[PDB]
Amino acid sequence: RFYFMYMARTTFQAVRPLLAFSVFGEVMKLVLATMSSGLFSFLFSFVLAFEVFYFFLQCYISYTFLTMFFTVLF
Amino acid sequence: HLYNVDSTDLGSAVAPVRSKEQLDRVADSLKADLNLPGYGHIPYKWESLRPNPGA
Ligand SMILES: CCCCCCCCCCCCCCCCCC(=O)OC[C@H](COP(=O)([O-])OCC(O)COP(=O)([O-])OC[C@@H](COC(=O)CCCCCCCCCCCCCCCCC)OC(=O)CCCCCCCCCCCCCCCCC)OC(=O)CCCCCCCCCCCCCCCCC
Ligand SMILES: CCCCCCCCCCCCCCCCCC(=O)OC[C@H](COP(=O)([O-])OCC[N+](C)(C)C)OC(=O)CCCCCCCCCCCCCCCCC
Repeated sequence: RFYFMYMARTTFQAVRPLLAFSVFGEVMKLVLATMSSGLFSFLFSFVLAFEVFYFFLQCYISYTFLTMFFTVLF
Repeated sequence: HLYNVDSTDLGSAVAPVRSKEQLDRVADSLKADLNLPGYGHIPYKWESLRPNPGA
């Protein structure tokens, strides 16, 4: 069972950035497709920037957990 | 029997008085009698902070 647990954890930590980049991207794309005015767009630019920062945070977390999971003593 | 009427009262001898309430009443009655799904629908509205651009 430990092998299954480990592979699950590894795959989750590996796909975390892909999710942050793809599904939240689809949400942003829905919003872009639906919005027309200028005030809402001005306010949504900051959401896009926050998504940038969140993607970088997820990438850092994944890097940390992956260097923990792929570190061998011998 | 010579006239096309249901009763003997042919209405008032003076025209109505202008009234927002009477106008709204008549408009609502006409809308109900027509029963048209699509009245008041606005497919495109000029984008503006004002609710009704122009009017
Ligand atoms: C660098 C130069 C300076 C740049 C800054 C200049 C812009 C300053 C304005 C900033 C404020 C913007 C408002 C933001 C809040 C959200 C609202 C909104 O934006 O919607 C407006 C509009 C969209 O409106 P909408 O979608 O129809 O929806 C609502 C309506 O807008 C509105 O609803 P409505 O229709 O009911 O309102 C009707 C009425 C409402 O307004 C009025 O009734 C009257 C308003 C006038 C007020 C007059 C001032 C009052 C003075 C009083 C004091 C008098 C005495 C003192 C003064 C004496 C004078 C000597 O009319 C208006 O809406 C007027 C809006 C004017 C829009 C701005 C026009 C400028 C376009 C950009 C020019 C770019 C120049 C070249 C830049 C070069 C850069 C390299 O979008 C924009 O205007 C975009 C502004 C973008 C600014 C860009 C700045 C440059 C950045 C460059 C980026 C690089 C890429 C660019 C591509 C090209 C690259 C080369
Ligand atoms: C033990 C090992 C640990 C490994 C950890 C792995 C976790 C991090 C993995 C994330 C990889 C994501 C990279 C692919 C996504 C970008 C694709 C791309 O390049 O688009 C074409 C881009 C953008 O092109 P474009 O948008 O201008 O127009 C064309 C785009 N296409 C072709 C897609 C239509 O090409 C470029 O010109 C980019 C040049 C600028 C540099 C951009 C790279 C920085 C941004 C990504 C950083 C991600 C790593 C962060 C690591 C943080 C660690 C602390």
